[PDB]
Amino acid sequence: ENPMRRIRIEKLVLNICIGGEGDALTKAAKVLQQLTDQEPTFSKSRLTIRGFGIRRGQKISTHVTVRGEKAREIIERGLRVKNFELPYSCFSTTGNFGFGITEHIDLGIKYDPSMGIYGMDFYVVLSRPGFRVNKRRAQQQHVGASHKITPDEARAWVEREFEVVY
Amino acid sequence: AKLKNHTSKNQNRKDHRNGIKKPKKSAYTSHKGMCPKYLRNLRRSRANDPRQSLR
Amino acid sequence: GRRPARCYRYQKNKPYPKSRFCRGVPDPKIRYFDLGNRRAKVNDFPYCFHLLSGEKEQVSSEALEACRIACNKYIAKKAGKDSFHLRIRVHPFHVIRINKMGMRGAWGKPQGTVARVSIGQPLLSVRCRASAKDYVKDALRRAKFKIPGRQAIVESRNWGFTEFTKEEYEDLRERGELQYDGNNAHRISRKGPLN
Amino acid sequence: GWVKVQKTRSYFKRFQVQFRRRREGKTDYQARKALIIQDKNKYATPRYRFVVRRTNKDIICQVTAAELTKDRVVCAAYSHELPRYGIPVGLTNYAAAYATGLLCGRRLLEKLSVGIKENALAQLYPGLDKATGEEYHPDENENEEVHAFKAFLDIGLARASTGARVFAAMKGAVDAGLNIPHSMKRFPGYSKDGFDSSALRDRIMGKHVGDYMAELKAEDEETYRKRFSKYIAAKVEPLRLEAMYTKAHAAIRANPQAVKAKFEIKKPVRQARLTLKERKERIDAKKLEALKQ
Amino acid sequence: THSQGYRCKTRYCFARKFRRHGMANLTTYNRVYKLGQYVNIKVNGAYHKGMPHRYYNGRTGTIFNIGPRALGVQIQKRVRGRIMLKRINVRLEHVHPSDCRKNHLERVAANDAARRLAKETGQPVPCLKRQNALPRAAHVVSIASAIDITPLKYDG
RNA sequence: AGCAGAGUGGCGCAGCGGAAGCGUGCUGGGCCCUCAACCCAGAGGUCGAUGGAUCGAAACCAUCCUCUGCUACCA
RNA sequence: GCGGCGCGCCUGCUACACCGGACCGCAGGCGUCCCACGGCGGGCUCAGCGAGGACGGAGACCUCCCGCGGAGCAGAAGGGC
RNA sequence: CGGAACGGCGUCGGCCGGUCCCGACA
RNA sequence: GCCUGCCCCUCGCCCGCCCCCCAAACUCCGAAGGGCCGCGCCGCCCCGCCGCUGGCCUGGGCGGGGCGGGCGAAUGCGGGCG
RNA sequence: AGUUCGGCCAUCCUACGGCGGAAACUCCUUAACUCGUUCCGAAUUAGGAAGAGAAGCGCCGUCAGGCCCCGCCAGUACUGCGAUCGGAGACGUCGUGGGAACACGGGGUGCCGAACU
Repeated sequence: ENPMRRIRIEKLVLNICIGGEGDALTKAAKVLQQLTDQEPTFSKSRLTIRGFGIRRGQKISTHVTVRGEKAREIIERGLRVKNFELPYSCFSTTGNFGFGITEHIDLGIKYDPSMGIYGMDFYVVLSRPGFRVNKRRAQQQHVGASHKITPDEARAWVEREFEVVY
Repeated sequence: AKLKNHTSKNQNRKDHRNGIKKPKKSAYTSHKGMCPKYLRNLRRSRANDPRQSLR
Repeated sequence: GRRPARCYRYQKNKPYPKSRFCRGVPDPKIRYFDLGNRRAKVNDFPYCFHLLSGEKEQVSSEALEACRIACNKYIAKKAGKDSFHLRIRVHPFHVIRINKMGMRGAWGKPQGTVARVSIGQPLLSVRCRASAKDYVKDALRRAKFKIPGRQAIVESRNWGFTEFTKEEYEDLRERGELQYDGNNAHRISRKGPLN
Repeated sequence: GWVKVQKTRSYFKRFQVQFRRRREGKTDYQARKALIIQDKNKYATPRYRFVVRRTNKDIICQVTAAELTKDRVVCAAYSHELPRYGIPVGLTNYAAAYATGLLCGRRLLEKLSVGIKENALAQLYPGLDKATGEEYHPDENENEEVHAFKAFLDIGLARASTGARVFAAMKGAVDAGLNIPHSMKRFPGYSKDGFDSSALRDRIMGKHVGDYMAELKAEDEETYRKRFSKYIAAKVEPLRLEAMYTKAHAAIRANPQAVKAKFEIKKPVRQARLTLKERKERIDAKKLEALKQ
Repeated sequence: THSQGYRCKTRYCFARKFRRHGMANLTTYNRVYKLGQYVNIKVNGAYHKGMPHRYYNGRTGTIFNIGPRALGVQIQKRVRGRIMLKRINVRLEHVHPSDCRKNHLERVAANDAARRLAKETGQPVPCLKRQNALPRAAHVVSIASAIDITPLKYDG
């Protein structure tokens, strides 16, 4: 029951893979910025594929990493769009989980013709105090199996914090 | 037309006929390729006191 | 027509396999090496007979195919396909070359494939039950005529294809120190995680 | 669903463990080779590096020369000793860094000149008596007969940043009288045009800590108590911050000599490794439990 | 050979060992070197500057020059019937100290130590010359339990 | 010997990393006073087999079978 | 002769564990490309498993996790990292 | 008695078993 | 089984354990066999010299003087140079 | 005991399950500054001290994997040197010297200095 065993959201990543249009990607950046109050980053394409209509190095996506209150405030709005219903399978082996919503209108953004509907995938990463051991530059060592979040431990904390039904 | 391209037979015998000659003794002590600075210091050091042949 | 074969009887060249360097090798004639009831348990098929090789020679895939067909039919006709499991131990990995017809640019293009063998190397081995035990020696003698040089058929002390001799296998099976793995079996191996 | 194991016996057989201190994450070998290398024409004359290391609650400053099988520490100073010199709290702050750097330099320069008693180190290179945050080089200003002890900064896995605590400790050592090569770019007050002495002095003499302490007192008193509970306990005021450091820099200069601090060695409970028969006893019994089922 | 570039036939020579890839242990730079010292040259593949040729691998030599970042070594190459001293400049990584004279150096000191006692306690001096094994000696050995051994019958 | 191309509906001949395609035969349906044309449907394929190669191959690649064109240095 | 170019050079092999070894021997390259694909400092981790997350599948993006290099480093090949 | 795979109740010498005074339908 | 149902069986596909036979241009291992080098001059104290080296009184070279010493594998054989 | 800098760089590694912290180390705790982020106080930089053994860490376990050592493998496989040795050859012997490897069986599972508390 150590306070250091408490599970907290590490962060929320909201990615919008529009494709090779370019025009839509800037508009998605604007939608992301209004939700998070921080500049989004653009992700280049690794290879080129005609089926996706993308050439290598074309900016093809937009993402933001939000931590703190802004993280769970945004996550709650996304969960409301799915009526607090989660797939159960959505929990990863490492204890993270994701939503994925179609449309930006539901998150409370106001529809405008300049930015058309842009769905995004919400990924929530679940941490605990002491996971810095794997991310520090000096003396980086892997977290212990005990302190790593089991998939079951993730489901239990999200059911307490968000009342979700699987 | 075609003749032998290469042979090594007898070449070792020819080498050992009077050979396996060691490489001088001056070569083992020569100052070729030595550090230009160390050699300057040696000259200055041996140019003072009994070693000095400066007159 | 595949040449006389006295041309490629001895291992006179360093092993030349099919590789990135050796391309266009004609496919080996023998593709079926496990024949008979190749799925029978280790406790079935107790006796073994081995055709050994008395020479360090190269046998051709054509020869290896001709022998397996001859040996399989005799023991299947005399007894049953179910009675025995015949393994052609040698596989054709060397790729023989032919210089088509002077000595300029003589490097030959692949003509086929041969199996490099040695002295005492089993070439054909049969695991058999009692119904076919007598017939196996005759069947491997039929195969001896398709193989170049002198070969010998001998009965094997080792149970089936395992390394346990029939005496070791019987004792271990009685004390439950033998774990079955299918065609073959191994010792109980007391090591590793206890769980 | 049926995965292939990444760590097979092959991966464990072909694996080459890195150097113990690189596996630990404590040592950057590429950086240390450069500091360690001396021309072979200079033979075994000792080369010295100034290691400055910041823990969560400490600033460890050491001058070490690398022998063949070990590293010999010529002189060490730790911020833990600053209370003796009059710095009660803020022992991991920029001001503490400078103090530990001055202590390291003064402790070493005295330790070099202990019995010479003629023209040696501490008398020859007294350093900046007043801790102004001005560029000072003990070397270059004057180096004849006796020369300034020369050391090179080892920052370890710490990032080199403007106003970094590792740079401040080096400034303290230079101010003690140690030749540490520096350019002042990564120092508060560097402008492409030229250094502003006051900006370095302000961080060296507290300032930003004191300003924050007074800002919290001015507005959030509850936060003020939480942020600076030890400072309030030690009765360290925000205006008085510069003065305590000024007295401490005199205290470190006057008596830099190390005084051994006593402690007691207590081992923890420490469990015992079992004997082979003890291991065999457990194994045979564990198998018997499986037999009993 | 139809191609003879600087690093030909060096596939297994200049390759690193099984688990010994990576940077050099810092002792290679730290080890002190003196003029006239015996040095064994073993090329390390990772470091590419100052690399001795594959011929110089495996050759003991003496340090003619101790210079910044580099040791000059005199090794004797037998070209035809003449052995020639070749002076090579090798960087620290591809040179190592040699124990060639260590047995002589050990013997010189041991010979003096016995001699020092011969000057003082126990004045007679033991022979201080290496003897090449010598032809055994006499001795009585108890046959007592001697196992009678017979050639064993052929199995196969 | 060795060299190139192909092998796909019954006949042809395309395709060529995501179907099998068009003509003919081949019936049917139109079309007219009837017939010829013509139009439009319907159907037709181990794509010569095999192995590889792929999420997937008629295709691409190896092996092989078959055809079909090219072939021997005066002294 | 025709046809090739071991006619200058390079990698692995032939080559028989120092070095040296022959062939119109084997499997291949070179005659260029880059003011950045260079120098240097900092930071970083690669290819991927596996599990997740609107469209989204074989396939693009985003996460953790474990990752001795299984990636990359202009082009042959072998080392090297 | 250049020479092979293969044959030989030619003749001496082995190796490993069975039937053997329980004398090898009575 | 039945509107259907993946409500389900059977091999392939993945994963593990085995197992037959391999490599001039594969190697974790690794011979025989070769290669290079050493096998006489030490140790001790003191003293000089250097644009060299360095926090230094540090070295590192190059010499000199004392103080004790001692020729320290086998075999054969005088070597070198123009 | 524990830290900082080291030496050789797995007997030191990896997985999992335990145990223990007085101090130390760490996690931790906040951005007024200083610096920082293809976005992000994640890292990093500054400033702390409300917490904590939960991890990292230090010990201990496991018929664990790997790694280390020693047997055995095996005088085997190969091979140096002699053979008017055998064999049609292929290859093999015999004198005379060297001598592996894979498995397999057992046992292990970091140590060394400088400073400091």
